[PDB]
Amino acid sequence: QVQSVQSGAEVKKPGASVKVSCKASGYTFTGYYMHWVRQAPGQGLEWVGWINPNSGGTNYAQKFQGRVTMTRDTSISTAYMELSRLRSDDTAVYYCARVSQYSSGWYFGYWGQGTLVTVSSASTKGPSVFPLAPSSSGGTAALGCLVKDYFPEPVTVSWNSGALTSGVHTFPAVLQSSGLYSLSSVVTVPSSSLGTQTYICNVNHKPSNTKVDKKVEPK
Amino acid sequence: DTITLPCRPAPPPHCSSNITGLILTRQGGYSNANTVIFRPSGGDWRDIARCQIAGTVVSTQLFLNGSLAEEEVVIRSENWTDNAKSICVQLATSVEIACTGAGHCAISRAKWANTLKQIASKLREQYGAKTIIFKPSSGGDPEFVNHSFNCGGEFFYCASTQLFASTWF
Amino acid sequence: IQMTQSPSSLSASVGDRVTITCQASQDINNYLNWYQQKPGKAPKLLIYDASNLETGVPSRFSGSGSGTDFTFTISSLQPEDIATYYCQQYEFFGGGTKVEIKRTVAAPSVFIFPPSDEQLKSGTASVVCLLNNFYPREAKVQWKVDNALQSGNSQESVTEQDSKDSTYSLSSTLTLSKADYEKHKVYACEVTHQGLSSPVTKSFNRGE
Ligand SMILES: *[C@@H]1O[C@H](CO)[C@@H](O)[C@H](O)[C@H]1NC(C)=O
Ligand SMILES: *[C@@H]1O[C@H](CO)[C@@H](O)[C@H](O)[C@H]1NC(C)=O
Ligand SMILES: *[C@@H]1O[C@H](CO)[C@@H](O)[C@H](O)[C@H]1NC(C)=O
Repeated sequence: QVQSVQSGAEVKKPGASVKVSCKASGYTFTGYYMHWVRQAPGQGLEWVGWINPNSGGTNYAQKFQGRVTMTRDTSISTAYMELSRLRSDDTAVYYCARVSQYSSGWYFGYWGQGTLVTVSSASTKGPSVFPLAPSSSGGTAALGCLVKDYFPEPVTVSWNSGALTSGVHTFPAVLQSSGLYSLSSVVTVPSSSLGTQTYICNVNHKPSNTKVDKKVEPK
Repeated sequence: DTITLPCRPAPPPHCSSNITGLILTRQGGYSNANTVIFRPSGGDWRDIARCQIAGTVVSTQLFLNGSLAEEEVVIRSENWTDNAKSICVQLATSVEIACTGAGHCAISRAKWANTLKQIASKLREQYGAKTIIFKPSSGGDPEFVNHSFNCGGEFFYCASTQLFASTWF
Repeated sequence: IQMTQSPSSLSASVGDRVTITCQASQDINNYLNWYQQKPGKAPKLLIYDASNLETGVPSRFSGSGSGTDFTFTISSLQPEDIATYYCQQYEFFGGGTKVEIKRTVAAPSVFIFPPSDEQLKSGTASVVCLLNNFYPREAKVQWKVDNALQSGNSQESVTEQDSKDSTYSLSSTLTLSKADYEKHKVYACEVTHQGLSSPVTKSFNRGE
């Protein structure tokens, strides 16, 4: 299968630099220009620049002129992008794409799978779990767990050791100003089951080798 | 005053040529304020061959001993809106580039600024009444990041950084 | 080049005719490309040069336009066409148009959670507001501390559309220090939504 494979997701401190690879699988660069397009978590697509694989010449967007550098390795058919002096605004998914050199227009094809680059001043930290105790809506009560201050993604949250999966709404994590992630995992259960059913959230954070089980009790 | 280009190795004085044109690349992305940016070409030998204004001398960035224009300088491109398509410049008055032999080739600063202003005026025709800015090469292999040319069983590499560092309103 | 792609989002049922418009500010002739990006994947080219169809794309997709006004149309929406669509011309992309699923209006069930003492021992207090299973996503959460409007200390999170009831869920977190949490007594999150006649408030007093 002809495709463009990229390097894994990376986390960098603000002010550092990240180098992303884009290796051609099943094709060579000699007939195309390689472009890089980034996409912030909820934003649109932004073009960074292209590189000529025969000459190494480049044309970066003026937004990144002084801080981005594109290279290529013809012997292994791999394009590189290194972004220097990283800032929090640079957190995005970075794609590479193929554009024909002989084409009259730019038709982005054979995109990479994407590379998530996260800029944050935090170090690997295990998450602290706090319960969201149910309290005095109708026949259904709401309870959850608060997973605060961890880095990096992801964390897996199960309820009752994986037995409770109906009505669970685990929200996407949010990067805080401290540089740490925080999410909430909630589940709606009948008010009758409170006091007669034990609810435990099981949080797993593989980057820090931390597993935390928190039992959520009412009043 | 003159503009000095460090070369390697040292070109003998008999390798002095006439700059009869150059090849450019327009910088893309969302531009700021009233500026359009141009650099030495980021393409390969395909972009130089598309010009068909060069002579017997193989050369990057600058065309040496090539074809001159009739009256005024004239520019071409397959597509003015495609920054991946290089801009071919054909001068009308050639600029003399004379090498001393000690590793530095020289160019008249006044006559180079004279031709750059003619280039910037012709570029404003294709992109509107804007500020034209020339900047050094974005990078690449030594053959294309430098002004490279062959001369009598040799091949020199001259940094053209001092040639592209002006602004034109 | 400025790319204005509208609308930003739209909701349609299965089988309806979806029409997305991208209009440029300058004459780009017939060359305009349309990409489809499903969540978590890379963009995929569907329409090139306004009207032509890339190989392998179903015939329900179509596009038209020339000069500055362009339209992208899906004749019969399918369960595999929900995505965000972008128009692209050289290095410039459109803002994008996310395709969503239309269901009946659903009011959110609102809950509030005071910070647990286990967190109070850490020196920080997080108050969590919940809006469970509602439609449409367009909602507004306001945090009120001592009946005073709060700003800059709230963080919102929206779940992706549910595959079952096609609704959304919302979590707003208010983070204060312990020293600041112990001062003011009353905490409330007010919510405004289409499914609510009047704005709904859930509140609690610290220490009750
Ligand atoms: C250009 O022509 C002159 C005049 O014949 C010659 O001396 C010079 O070497 C030529 N330049 C190159 C690079 O061959
Ligand atoms: C370059 O052009 C000048 C006139 O501008 C002419 O005298 C000269 O012979 C040409 N060639 C060289 C190598 O100087
Ligand atoms: C550039 O190419 C596109 C696509 O082929 C075409 O629509 C457009 O008119 C071209 N522009 C110029 C100035 O040739």
